[PDB]
Amino acid sequence: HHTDCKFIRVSGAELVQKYIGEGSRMVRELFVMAREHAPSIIFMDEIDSIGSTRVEGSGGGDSEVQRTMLELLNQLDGFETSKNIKIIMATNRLDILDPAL
Amino acid sequence: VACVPLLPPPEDVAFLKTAYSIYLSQNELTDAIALAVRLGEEDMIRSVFDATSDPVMHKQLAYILAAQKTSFEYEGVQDIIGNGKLSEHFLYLAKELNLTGPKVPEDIYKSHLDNSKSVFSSAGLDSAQQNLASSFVNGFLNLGYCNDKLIVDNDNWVYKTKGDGMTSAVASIGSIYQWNLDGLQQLDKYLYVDEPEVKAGALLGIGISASGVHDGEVEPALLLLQDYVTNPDTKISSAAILGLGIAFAGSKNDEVLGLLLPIAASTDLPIETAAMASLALAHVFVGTCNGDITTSIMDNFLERTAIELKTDWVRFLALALGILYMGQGEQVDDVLETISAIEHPMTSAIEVLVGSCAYTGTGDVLLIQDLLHRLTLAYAVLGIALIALGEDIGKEMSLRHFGHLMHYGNEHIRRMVPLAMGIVSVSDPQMKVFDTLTRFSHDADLEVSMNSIFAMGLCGAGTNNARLAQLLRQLASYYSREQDALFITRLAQGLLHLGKGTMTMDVFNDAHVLNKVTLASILTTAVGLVSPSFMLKHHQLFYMLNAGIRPKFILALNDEGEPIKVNVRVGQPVLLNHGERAELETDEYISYTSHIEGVVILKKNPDYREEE
Amino acid sequence: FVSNSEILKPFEKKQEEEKKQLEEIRGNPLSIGTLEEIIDDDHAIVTSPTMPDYYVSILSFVDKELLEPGCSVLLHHKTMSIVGVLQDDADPMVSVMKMDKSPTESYSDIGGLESQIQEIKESVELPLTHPELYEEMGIKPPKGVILYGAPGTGKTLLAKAVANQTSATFLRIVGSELIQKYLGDGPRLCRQIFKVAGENAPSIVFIDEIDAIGTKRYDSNSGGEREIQRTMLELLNQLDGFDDRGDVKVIMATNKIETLDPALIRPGRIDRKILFENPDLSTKKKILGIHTSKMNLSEDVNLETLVTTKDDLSGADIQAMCTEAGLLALRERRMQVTAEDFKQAKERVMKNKVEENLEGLY
Amino acid sequence: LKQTENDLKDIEARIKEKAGVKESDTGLAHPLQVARCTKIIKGEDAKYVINLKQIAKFVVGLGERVSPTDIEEGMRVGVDRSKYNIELPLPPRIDPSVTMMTVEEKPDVTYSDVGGCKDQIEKLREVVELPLLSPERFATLGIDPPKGILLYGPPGTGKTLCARAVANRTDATFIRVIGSELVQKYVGEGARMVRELFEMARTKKACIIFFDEIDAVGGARFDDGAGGDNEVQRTMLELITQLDGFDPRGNIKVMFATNRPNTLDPALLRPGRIDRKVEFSLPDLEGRANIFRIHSKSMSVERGIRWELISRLCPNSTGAELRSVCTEAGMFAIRARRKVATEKDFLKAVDKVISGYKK
Repeated sequence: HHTDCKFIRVSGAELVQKYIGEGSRMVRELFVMAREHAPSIIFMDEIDSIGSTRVEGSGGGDSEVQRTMLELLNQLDGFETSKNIKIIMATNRLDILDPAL
Repeated sequence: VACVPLLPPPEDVAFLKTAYSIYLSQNELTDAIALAVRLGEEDMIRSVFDATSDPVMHKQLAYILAAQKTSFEYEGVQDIIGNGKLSEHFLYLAKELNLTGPKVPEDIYKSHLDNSKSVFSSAGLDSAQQNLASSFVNGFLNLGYCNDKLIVDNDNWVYKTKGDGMTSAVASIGSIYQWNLDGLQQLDKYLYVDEPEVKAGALLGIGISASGVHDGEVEPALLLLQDYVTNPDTKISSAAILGLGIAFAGSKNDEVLGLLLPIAASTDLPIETAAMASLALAHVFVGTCNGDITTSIMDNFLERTAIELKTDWVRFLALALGILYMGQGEQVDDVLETISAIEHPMTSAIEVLVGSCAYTGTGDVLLIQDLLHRLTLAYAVLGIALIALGEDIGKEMSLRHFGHLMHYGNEHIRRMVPLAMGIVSVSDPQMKVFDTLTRFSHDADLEVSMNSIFAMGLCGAGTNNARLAQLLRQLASYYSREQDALFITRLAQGLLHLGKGTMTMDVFNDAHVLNKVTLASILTTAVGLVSPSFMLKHHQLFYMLNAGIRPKFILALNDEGEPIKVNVRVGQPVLLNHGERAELETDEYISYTSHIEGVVILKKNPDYREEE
Repeated sequence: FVSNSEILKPFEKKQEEEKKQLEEIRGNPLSIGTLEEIIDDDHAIVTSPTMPDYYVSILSFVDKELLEPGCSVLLHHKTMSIVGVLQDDADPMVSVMKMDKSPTESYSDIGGLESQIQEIKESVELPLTHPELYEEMGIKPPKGVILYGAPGTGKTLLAKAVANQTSATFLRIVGSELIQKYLGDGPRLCRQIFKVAGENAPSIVFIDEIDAIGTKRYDSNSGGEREIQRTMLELLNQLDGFDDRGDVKVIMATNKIETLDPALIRPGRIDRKILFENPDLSTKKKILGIHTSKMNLSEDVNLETLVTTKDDLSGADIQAMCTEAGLLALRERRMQVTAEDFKQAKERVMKNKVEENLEGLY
Repeated sequence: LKQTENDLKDIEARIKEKAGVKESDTGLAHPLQVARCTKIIKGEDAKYVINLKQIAKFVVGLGERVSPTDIEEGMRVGVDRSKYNIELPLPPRIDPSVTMMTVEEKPDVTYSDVGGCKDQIEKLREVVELPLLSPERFATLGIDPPKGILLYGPPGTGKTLCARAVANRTDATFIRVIGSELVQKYVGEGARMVRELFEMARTKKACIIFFDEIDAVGGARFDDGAGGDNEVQRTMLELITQLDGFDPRGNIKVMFATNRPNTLDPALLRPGRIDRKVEFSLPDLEGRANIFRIHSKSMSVERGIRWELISRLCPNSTGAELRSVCTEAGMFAIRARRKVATEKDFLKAVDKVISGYKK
């Protein structure tokens, strides 16, 4: 609200479609949306629980999706050297994290 | 000097001649020679050698001059050293005369090849038609080094093709012998006796062999040819004549003119398909004008008689005026007045060509507009190539000009354009030019397809199979609809991997100036390659493409044969030694004054003397 | 110029007349559909959404070889004739791929990796520099290399540098997203990645952290999860079964190269196996010098001093230090950085990395 | 310029095509999965209307006939998924349908390993090359050759090369299927795909179906269905059904490739499906020399080189590895900025590559 941007909560699993790429596609599209809407907060929803929110992260697609986001961040400081869209992670558990992360 | 013919209208040659004096001051004779070819200053080249009085410099100049051929093969430019070694006044050297009457450049071409190597071939196959293709290609693939033993060995390999095909097969032994003085000896044994196709074809093989080692011969082909002419053999003498014409290229002498001239006035064109010998005179007296040749050509053009209705000589006599007038720019205007005056439909074609040839490598506004008038025929469009290849902007101008030929659908129109692509792009392959050429392949006219594959062979030159492999497979898939196509495709491979794949046809030089000879070679082969291409002729004309050949090389020398290292960064070997091949790169250490590619004497500060 | 004009005057009249004869066909409504297959009688079968399917002869704007089975095409609204080719719609599904044209990074910025930089240069870089050169020689240089260390310390960086030099498209492939929980699904996702790589050559294909789709096991298929095994065999078949000269180069990444099947490594594609050395004192100086060129700082900061007291820090820790000392300056509202900021910064990252468990020593 | 030529080619086709096209419009216009003639103008029962779609069903219960004067109205006369059975106008029986495959008519690949794969070549020649080149020989013996052959051991060490090579040599279509793509979760999506491939094979017969990986398609389990090893088992079982049924053994070859035949079900292994099972041999010293000799028809190696001597210091290697050494040795030549190669460049490359390999 202070930095003057849309707060975008993204549900990790909802970016878990059972078809070819369509899912992989959604992941890519999202980055496209938030690049257009720059600046933006991407808040990675579903590696936390507010009580009314299901799934705190899992061995499926929440930790892997959390790796993907990091990759994107590397690439921006790369070719374009423009970066105005920041990702905020929230977690309660150190079992979703690994030291290179 | 680069700017004057590059950027503006380039009419005035005041600038060029003036630059030449400034070059004397600071002792860049290397740039002074480069100006001196093109303008047609025979005088300058000799005068710069006279100013030189340093042996280091003397031998280094002789090497970089060798590259522009026409002023090295030509007498009293090589023999400035020969006149003045006899009694000293110029400190001309003995080892140096062995450079100027070429032996040692050709020896290091061999040395390079033995050292960094390239593969052998055989393959004669069988059937007459296949044999001739395979025989021709063999000689091209092992050109520039004697490996003719295989051909000689199988007498049946030799035998199988007949008539004028036997003339070629025998003669291919000559292609393998080319650039090598020793190889003349070996040839003699086949020459004597044999079948008459063997006899005749030897003489053609001697003319191919001598192309680039005629200048200071060891076997006198003129004497063998002279004898032959008095002998019956109306037909054979023609091909004999093409070979000696090829042999006598670059130089000029009265002797060759005397043998050729009466043969040209025979009129044995209608029946034998002989009397081509004006073409041969044209090729000997390149870049220079002798009036006897000119008048002969002109009056036989005016005739148009029942004998001279034979359309083959007309293609050659067309070409002939332009080759005699290549490079001489302004002075040619005298010849042009005579030409314009003798009105014919044949002649209008020849106007644009003479002007193209003469202005070659620098186009002008007059020339572009004049060629567009003609267009709205083959010679006007082919001329565009000659002007475009010296010019950066002119290469881009090509895509615009050849647009026109593409917007028409007419079959004639389609067929002409691929030769013109072939002539410009000879130096290095141009991929945008290849995208256009693919389309020209797949047409419902056979003759367009034939010229496209001869064009791909021209354009790919200086390099082997790049994108070309994938094209070379598609060409192969058209043998099944067309007999001609196999032969032409076989020729393309031979050209693409000519002289063991490391030799080129190019307008880049050890002095970075276009070579008048190389241009004429390509031009004359482009119209009239093989019997069903154009007007009925001979397959035999293909050997004329030999004139085109320059080998790629940088050899650094610290002395005269001692090695000195350089590293240069070719295909990925990358970071090669001296004594190898490179293109568009130069030495990383300092020449006497030249700092240029080719056979170079390199010098070091004695404090940080390095030698390999 | 003059050339344009010669052409304009006949070209005009023919163009209008052709443009017209096309537009009478092309007139609306014409439905889009997709070309199923091209039959060899020079017909073609087309799949329409609205349920005509017909065998029709082409009409030009394209040629029969300018079309392939499965292409999108324009269809007539009663005979379903192929008037022209069109470009896919209603969402082409393309798999996660990140495009980086000339990613801004060089060898110079990360110098002191000297030994690795030559290895990647010979194998990857110089073949891409020589395109017609790889076509003529025909023999394989290295197709592919493997880089193994820690990401964003050399592994990410090295591949970014070489991409900048050769003007190749750099393609960052998320190892894990290929880890879809379905069947059939992993290999067709993997295949799609390779399809696009060959189409849009030149490119370097950087496949980030393959171990989630991998895991070697003891058998080449096992009664555990099938999806993880499926993606792995497709990946092994994709190196083994199509080979390139120079048109596509593969850089593979993994933290541990020993969790990969030894036949998925496969010599004769991946010839180079590149590993990570630790910084010595002199490298620490070099890596530090670059990072401070881009800072502004106080002149009481001494590089030599910081370096000596650092021992066993990799470059990642060196980068973190620049940001942490610089953060205390940003807190004090200052765009210099003092000596003091660095000392506290050096000490802290040093402490956390350098955890003791008495496993050193001996 | 490039755009103008390309347009003039289309335009030249377009005028001629438009004329033929108008005429063809007047009555409308071999691969299919359901039959279509969209009404049938032409012709108890004595006229035949076939349109098999879900929307619009014209169901004839009588087949038997050439009647309309051949194919018409949407041209796809052929085979139904409801049995209307348009029998034999322009004979349309057994088709490709819609398949997804990678076809290479006459591969550009020839053997480059003959030293460890001397054995795979001797068997190959006899099973595939000679029955296609002379069928009559086999006939006089009273035998028909193998339907399927399995080649095992490490992939790509000349195993893959032998497959492509025999296809080129016989003038048969080479079809690479990756086995792992023909296995689907989706109900049957997997079984259906398998029927269409063998039918495709039948239409186009005298052809080699190369299956990379049967570890995927079968392979180990203990679960015996599980909601994900059922799906796999259904694909495996359908594949068997085509082989062990009716198939041509003298036209259709299937060559299978695996990395371990010991976790494969006995039904994949057994004759009735795979007759010959050929072993990969890590090459012997003499073997290494011939495969070396092939690569060293390039490179300016020293002349008088003894590959046998180099082979005796080498650890174990596979054909993939021997090629691998040769190109890495050329990397040392460019690295040191020198034209020619020695024995030494090859030794140095061995030393490196084997350690790198290990696990």
